[PDB]
Amino acid sequence: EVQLVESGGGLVQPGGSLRLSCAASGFYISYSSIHWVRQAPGKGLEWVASISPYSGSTYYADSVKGRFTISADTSKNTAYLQMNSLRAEDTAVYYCARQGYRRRSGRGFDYWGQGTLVTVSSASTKGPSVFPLAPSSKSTSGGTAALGCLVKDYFPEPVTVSWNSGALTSGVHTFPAVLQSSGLYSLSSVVTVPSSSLGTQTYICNVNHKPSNTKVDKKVEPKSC
Amino acid sequence: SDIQMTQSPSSLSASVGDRVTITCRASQSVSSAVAWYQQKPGKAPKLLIYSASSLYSGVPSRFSGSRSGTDFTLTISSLQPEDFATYYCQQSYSFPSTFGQGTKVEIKRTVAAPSVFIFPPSDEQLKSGTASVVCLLNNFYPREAKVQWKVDNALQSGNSQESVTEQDSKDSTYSLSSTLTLSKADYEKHKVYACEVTHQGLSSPVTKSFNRGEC
RNA sequence: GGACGCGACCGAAAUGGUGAAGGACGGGUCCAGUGCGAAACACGCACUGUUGAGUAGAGUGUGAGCUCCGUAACUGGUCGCGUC
Ligand SMILES: [K+]
Ligand SMILES: [Mg+2]
Repeated sequence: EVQLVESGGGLVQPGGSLRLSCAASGFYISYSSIHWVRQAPGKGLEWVASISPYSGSTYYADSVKGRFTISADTSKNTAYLQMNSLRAEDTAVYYCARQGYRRRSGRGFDYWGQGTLVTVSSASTKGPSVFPLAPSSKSTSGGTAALGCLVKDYFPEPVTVSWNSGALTSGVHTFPAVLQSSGLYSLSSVVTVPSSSLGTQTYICNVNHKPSNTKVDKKVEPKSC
Repeated sequence: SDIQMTQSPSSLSASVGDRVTITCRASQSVSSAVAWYQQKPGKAPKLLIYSASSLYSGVPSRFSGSRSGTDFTLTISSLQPEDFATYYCQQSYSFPSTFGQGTKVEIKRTVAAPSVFIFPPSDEQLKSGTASVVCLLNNFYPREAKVQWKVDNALQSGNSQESVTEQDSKDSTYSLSSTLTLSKADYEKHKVYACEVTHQGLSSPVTKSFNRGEC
């Protein structure tokens, strides 16, 4: 029943602007306080802003005060976060949350949206180069061989990786991306497989980066001697 | 003065069945306006406790919250597999609201040494003037591990980046990739590329290496 | 002694005016806190406050009581006089 869907996220230059929306369903926002909380990647929850019912009073974290404006359109049952003068450090997943009913759950935020990613950067959208991580012309570490794909120099997040169109899932590890000093991301996905099948079993990494219309499949093979 | 919620510990390791306790300490009186949340990787937080000690509807009762003055505790009386997650306290006594730093609760298991693999850069990547050398530490526990890069036995510094996976849903281990980045010219000026791994499950450091332009 | 009558003085329900008293006269005065109304503030209600807290105003109460100055029903008292 109760649900919240944020939208509007995406990539924006520093000093730019972006409006997020938070579509409620299953309840009417007019009877609730609505909040925005954000999470920089790898970090914790940071409270951003809120709007109180009946008075329309609004409150803001110091770190965003003056730049961000929260608001509500009851007729669309939607709330908004107008972000202006954006800085790289506003890069975060943005969640809207409902503060629940006082008698039922005090001031706890009983429902949260799935979140929308806001990337603030002067880097421009770019698809990855995808390189093989070829299995060693040796034998073993553990008893098995390791191979993979290096997904290098894309922007912004995110990218998806799978192996053999989803059929190969066991022994897979897709690493969280690092932000390189160039301002581009890079990650690798690896899989351990038996070394006896390296010449006869086929291994393809499937990489999708939607923001740049880049979808690639890379066969990973042993090369020479 | 903004209100501080100081959360400890930042992480803890525990076995299924264990009783754990997580603490938030407020910098001034927040009455009982404290909530506790659970968050799993990639997912929105879920409300567990409100008003410091009230169980939120539908939350299993192994979760409890307690208030002692300005100190607040979330206790899980007996962890279950699905309880491994990060937990956040929040004060909503006054604005601005404040979240605690979080507490990652991870599962304990037997020490497992990593399997180490090194990968030279592809000739493909070499065509573009950058060489990426990758080292994989596979399926180990605990999480602490030390990776060092050597180029012709010289210790590298400042030119690598690591990344660690979330603890695995089946065997409870970690994997780690480290990437050494060089210009193609620098890369071609040397022979031996090595990755040296130090881990608790290793009696001695393990080195995996290759020689550039061989097999 | 008494009945009737007149008058004066006293008393006096009521009442006009007056001016001091601050939480032990109260309030729809004011402040803080807690709970409730789909409600943290603002709005409403309820509860709670150990110098809550300025005595007539932070009051647009012709508030109650009281101080002082009057008026006064009277179907209360006392004294004098008249008649018997
Ligand atoms: K008063
Ligand atoms: Mg109020």
